[PDB]
Amino acid sequence: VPRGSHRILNLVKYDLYSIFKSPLTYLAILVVSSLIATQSILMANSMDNPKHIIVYGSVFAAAKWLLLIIGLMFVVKTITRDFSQGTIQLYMSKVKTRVGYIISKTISIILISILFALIHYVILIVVQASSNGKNLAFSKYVDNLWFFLIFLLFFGLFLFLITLASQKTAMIFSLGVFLVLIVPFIKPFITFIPRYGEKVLDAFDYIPFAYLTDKMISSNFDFSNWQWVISLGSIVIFFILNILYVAKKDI
Amino acid sequence: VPRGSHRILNLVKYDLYSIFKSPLTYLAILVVSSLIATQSILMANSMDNPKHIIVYGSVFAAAKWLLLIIGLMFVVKTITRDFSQGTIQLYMSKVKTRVGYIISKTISIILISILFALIHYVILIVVQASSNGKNLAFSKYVDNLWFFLIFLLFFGLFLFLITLASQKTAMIFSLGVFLVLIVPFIKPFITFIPRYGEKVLDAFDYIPFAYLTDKMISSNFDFSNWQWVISLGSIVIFFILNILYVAKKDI
Amino acid sequence: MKLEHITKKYGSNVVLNDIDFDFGDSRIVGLIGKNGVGKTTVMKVMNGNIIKFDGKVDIDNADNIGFLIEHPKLYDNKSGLYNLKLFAQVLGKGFDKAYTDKIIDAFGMRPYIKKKVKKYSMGMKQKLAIAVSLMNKPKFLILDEPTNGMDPDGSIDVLTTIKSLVNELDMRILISSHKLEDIELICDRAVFLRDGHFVQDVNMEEGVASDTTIVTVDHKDFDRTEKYLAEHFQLQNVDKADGHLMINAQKNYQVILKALSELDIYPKYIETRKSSLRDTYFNINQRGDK
Amino acid sequence: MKLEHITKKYGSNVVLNDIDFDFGDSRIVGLIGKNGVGKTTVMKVMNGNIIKFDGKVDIDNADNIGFLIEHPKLYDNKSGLYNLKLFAQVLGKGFDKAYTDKIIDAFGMRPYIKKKVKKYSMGMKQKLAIAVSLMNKPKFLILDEPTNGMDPDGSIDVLTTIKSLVNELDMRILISSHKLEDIELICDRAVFLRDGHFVQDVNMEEGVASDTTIVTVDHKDFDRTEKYLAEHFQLQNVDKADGHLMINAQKNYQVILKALSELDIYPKYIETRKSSLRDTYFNINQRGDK
Ligand SMILES: Nc1ncnc2c1ncn2[C@@H]1O[C@H](COP(=O)(O)OP(=O)(O)O)[C@@H](O)[C@H]1O
Ligand SMILES: Nc1ncnc2c1ncn2[C@@H]1O[C@H](COP(=O)(O)OP(=O)(O)O)[C@@H](O)[C@H]1O
Repeated sequence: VPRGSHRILNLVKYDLYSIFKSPLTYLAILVVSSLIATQSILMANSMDNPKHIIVYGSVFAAAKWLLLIIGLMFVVKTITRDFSQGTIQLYMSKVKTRVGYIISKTISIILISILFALIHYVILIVVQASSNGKNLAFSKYVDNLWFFLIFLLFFGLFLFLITLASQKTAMIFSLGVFLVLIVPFIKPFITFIPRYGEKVLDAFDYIPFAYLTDKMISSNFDFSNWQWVISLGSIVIFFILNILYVAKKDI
Repeated sequence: VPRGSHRILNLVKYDLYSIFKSPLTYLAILVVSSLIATQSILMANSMDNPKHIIVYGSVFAAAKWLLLIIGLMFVVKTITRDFSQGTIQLYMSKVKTRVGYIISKTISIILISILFALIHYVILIVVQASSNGKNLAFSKYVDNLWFFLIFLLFFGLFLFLITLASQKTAMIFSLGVFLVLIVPFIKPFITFIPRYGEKVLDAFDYIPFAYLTDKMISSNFDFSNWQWVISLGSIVIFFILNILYVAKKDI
Repeated sequence: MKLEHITKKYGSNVVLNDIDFDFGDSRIVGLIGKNGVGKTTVMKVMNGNIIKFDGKVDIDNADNIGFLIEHPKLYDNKSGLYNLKLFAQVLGKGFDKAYTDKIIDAFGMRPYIKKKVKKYSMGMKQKLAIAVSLMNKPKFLILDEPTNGMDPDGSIDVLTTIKSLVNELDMRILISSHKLEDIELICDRAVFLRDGHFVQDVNMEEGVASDTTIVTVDHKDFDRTEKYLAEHFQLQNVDKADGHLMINAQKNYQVILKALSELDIYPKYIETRKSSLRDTYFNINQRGDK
Repeated sequence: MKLEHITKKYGSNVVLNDIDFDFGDSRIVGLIGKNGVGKTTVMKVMNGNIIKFDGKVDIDNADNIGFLIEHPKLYDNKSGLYNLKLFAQVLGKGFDKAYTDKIIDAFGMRPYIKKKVKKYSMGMKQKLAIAVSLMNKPKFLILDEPTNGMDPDGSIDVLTTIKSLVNELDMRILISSHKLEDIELICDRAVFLRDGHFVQDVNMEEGVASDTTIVTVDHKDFDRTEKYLAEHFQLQNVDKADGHLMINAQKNYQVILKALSELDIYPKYIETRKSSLRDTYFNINQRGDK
């Protein structure tokens, strides 16, 4: 039914309008762009007195981390908006609406991620255009967009399932911040101690939370075949579980 | 007014009763105690294979870390309860009740911190009784009690001021977790890089947030005079600002 | 919209017990009951918010449902026109400008149609909720206490407008609310709920209304007055606590007062008035209430 | 308890303009206006949450104040008895079993005093809100729509219980509410708020001259009945052709018909015409509404 398809598209479009309309998005964008430009200009142009050579790995990593954490907060807010306002019980009438609701949430997640990748492209492109140095590559920017898609998609579906189960908003925000920042912080201070450290360190290459969050600081994203397959499988499993629970939950 | 004194003491007593009568408080104690006991038995009693000697600094630091992040979240929940249910309108009626309200909240903060310090003392003492090693000192436990008191009191008054200004609950929970975990995470990956790193590293010993979070995971702690002056003066200024804001806000 | 053999229970307490319902040649139906008997549970069962009700609800997929439950749900941050347009696109077939303008003009929302929802009052939010519910262009429109915060004139205006809508377009209305004098204004049939069953089904179509007479006297004498009027004339209803005795319409008070004089008891207040559903409601449910 | 010269502005919207208010020899007062005129704002200003009054409010510190505004405030995860006890100890002087027990049996919350507030309905929460507000043992009660979710029998018992505590304990009540037929059962005076200032104050006890009571008697008995009524009470208008004499409204017919039955007089009919608060509201508000 294309009527249902248009109903899905109108929901993603209005969610996008609300995001593009709120002033916090342009305040967050102003702060991140100002901070990245200030840090890059002060750090690259004076600490070793070269002939204005700038390396782009630090700006790449910093812009990736800041834009990713801001986009994550924007995504969690978008996900928990309806549960915050209590209007969700109006969208939970029949089965086809509960399903179109989940489809629209996933499509909205994809569109927001694409928009943020485009934004990341604009800041790094203007920085490179203004300065001089060795330009990056288009294939790298495309695969960076893909990494944005997988990260945001994985965490958004996980947080959507948990907020559907619990119906509490303060927990979702605190859990998202905690989950993002606890594993890179805890790993150096604890893995090197045990006689079980090598084994646990090896197992951190397979826990999706641990390696997806860990590779954020790194300036390049490199995945093995098993790692790519397990991440895609986890997103698909989350989608099936979400569909099953949404079609049996009463609001 | 002794009558007002009875009103404040009744509110603090009932706040403590609501803390002591929840299943999450004991789920948290059982989880933290089980993790610390499991970690100590698994790693301190069999590495180099001594005569089961254990060094208590790592256990001290780990117990302090878990209990601090749990007591902080219990404090944020305690201070945000009234804004969550919206019953705060019934208490912010006249100036005398609004000030007795702030005094009662401060006394509640003091008692929760003392209770958690006692919890830390009992768990570590049972662990120390069970295992083998060199015991710690009571002067260490009393100064540790002071550190628990100062840290928890500081963050609770700051979050109380922000929650008064904003009247949003998700922001407080996220901001509390954010302030605890961002500074230790950002400093190794960014501070050692610049020609300004030494200056910022030295200035990290004067920002209250910065040195309290850096010194939170340490197993030893001795303060300087400037740190004592800044922390106590800051505590007094936040209390005065809180009183001033509470007497001018309208719901 | 039909319900067949609905039985929903919460643990040991059972709230609804094997009910049937159908809109039979009636456009507006009122649901009347006490507090905590399961009225909102019934509306949630019809609308679709509850899946584990263990029964069968016969609704068609091509038919949309626009509803109002316990409290309005709206975007407080955004505007009224934004809310109307969003819920018209998301729930309805589209947005109609002339139709929306007609709704706004009839309801009287133009002065405050551009102001933020967080700046509204309770009656304004309730009116907006009534308009958003009708925005869906439903075939069945169901309401949970529609008149929470409105003045008498506003309630009269909204009721007149809903009647003009249910007659210009083919709509079937369910309204569950107290304030029965407002209920008798727009309703075709009333159903009475006690302990999960439909005990009574009173149907009112025309304004003949069956005029009746009220005699008020204290309880210790009320027994004798009820017995006397049942032994002479035919009596319809009695309220024991207030001492209200409602015999049929009598033009001449002479035979009643003369008999009450040789009986030596006398009334505090005697009147003749139009019968209502408020009277019917007290008749069905004072056995449980008092 | 006095309010003097209050003006409050929200941006460019002026809500209050130099209002005076005073409790003069009256215990229960009613506040009446339209939707969004600023009645709860006046209530909130007289209560104390808002601080920028720009005028004078005279409140003694020894007097306690209890209130209920727009929504009930309770602890959802905790039980009702815990809520009553906590707000009695925290806001009131203390907790006493006899006083709370009398409140609970009269209000009717014994079966559900031990259930969780999370499972309550809206009317259940409103009754709990009135009881928690009364737990403070206040000198002034400030209630905002106390009966907007309750069944009629519930409205009558709660208002009668409120009046009983008004006489047993020196209490002053301020009630703002619609549904004027429910307000008129227990109230002494009403004040009308329109366009930000007070305009009319109506005392119901003293009445208006338009109220009449019509008694019809036989033609032969007309002279003797008219003689007795002319001796005893006041006559306003007399018309022999209709046979109707207009006298002041009298609430009890016992002594009057007792005297006529003693003088062998049996009236054919009796009834009274009176003007209610709905009539007063429409007459005052038709200047801007009609
Ligand atoms: N989880 C629940 N949610 C709502 N009501 C519940 C629940 N569990 C039990 N009930 C009971 O069902 C009864 C009917 O509630 P409700 O439909 O809200 O009010 P009413 O029947 O007055 O419209 C209430 O007395 C309530 O105690
Ligand atoms: N944040 C606000 N604070 C105070 N008044 C407001 C606010 N937002 C809107 N108002 C105005 O308050 C008026 C109604 O005030 P209020 O007394 O609260 O409700 P009501 O008069 O319906 O009881 C409206 O005209 C509205 O414009």
